[PDB]
Amino acid sequence: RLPAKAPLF
Amino acid sequence: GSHSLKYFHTSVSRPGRGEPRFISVGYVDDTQFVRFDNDAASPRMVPRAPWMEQEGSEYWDRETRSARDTAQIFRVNLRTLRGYYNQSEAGSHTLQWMHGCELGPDGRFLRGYEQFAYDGKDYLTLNEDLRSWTAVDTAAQISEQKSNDASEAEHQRAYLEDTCVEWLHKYLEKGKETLLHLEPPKTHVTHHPISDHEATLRCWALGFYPAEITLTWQQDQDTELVETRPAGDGTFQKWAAVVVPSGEEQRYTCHVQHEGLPEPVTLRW
Amino acid sequence: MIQRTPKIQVYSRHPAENGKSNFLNCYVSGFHPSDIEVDLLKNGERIEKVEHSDLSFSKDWSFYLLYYTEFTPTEKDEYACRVNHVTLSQPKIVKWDRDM
Repeated sequence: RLPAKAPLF
Repeated sequence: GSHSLKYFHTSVSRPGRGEPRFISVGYVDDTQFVRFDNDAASPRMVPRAPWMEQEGSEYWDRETRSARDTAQIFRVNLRTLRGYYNQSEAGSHTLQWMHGCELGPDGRFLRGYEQFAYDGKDYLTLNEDLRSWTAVDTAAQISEQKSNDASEAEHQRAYLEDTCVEWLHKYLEKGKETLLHLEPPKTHVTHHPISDHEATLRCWALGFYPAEITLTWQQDQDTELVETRPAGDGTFQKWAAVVVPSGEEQRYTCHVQHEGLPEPVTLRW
Repeated sequence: MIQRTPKIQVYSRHPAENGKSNFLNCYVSGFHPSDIEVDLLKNGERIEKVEHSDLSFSKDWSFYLLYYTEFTPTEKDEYACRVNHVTLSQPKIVKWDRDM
């Protein structure tokens, strides 16, 4: 499945 | 053989139009099975493979929430990186994300990866140990330090080593009738004389799955290869050509290596 | 900013045979940024209902897309692909060669 979120840069 | 679960995300900023376009595609080996595209009234994750259409509404609701969260984060990130590099808002910019995990022949975890790019160049790269991030540009190190403080490598490593593997196995089970089926290539050699002195021999490989293949010309000169291309039905195509003196055509053989072949194949015109 | 010019391939899903049903393909790859224009041509006129795959990209971050439609090859009809990109000074035409 997709990761829940992506990191904020 | 080996298997993999890979996702590719693309976000492209629209300078004066508000929200950026966000597209996400998911792959199992060389087969696409899902898609999320925010160019819609109420964007959702949809199936792109027939073995995914029995999946329940709870699966699609959560992937949609994860995709929407990711797209919001990417939109903020485009705004921040434009500040980092002192870029004007006159232009449109791109932020891409690729990550995946791959199994070995034994079915267990072999490797994972994760990488970020801004306008087509490496912005942030997860190191092969899945334990630290690396940034090339000086500005990118601002994001690297944010992620080192937040222990982002530890969250990403947990996804790749446990979650990605557990769901890759589930997809291989749901679609094994067509995902575990090897399609060997159909191969034949053609001949078209350029002139009285020379002729072209072209070695064809058609309708094979997966995409990985090798075509080699060998003499009992330079070879022209083409990029492996999609046929449109899930198989791939490729050919390799060489210019040979007329009368000596039988001297050259073509060697074809593919995972669907019981043994490599040798061809003569 | 990195800009990459597109590779173009025009080809049929099956080996070409006059009078037999087939699929015309235009494969664009290795281009950057993602925004692109692609049209399939029949005797110079644009084919109406061409579909395309979902955007995705290669290991080197460059994008690829497949445009396709049903067609019927004949000895006299010529098919082509029309691609325009920021890297191009003018749209490029690639003719379909059934032997490639």
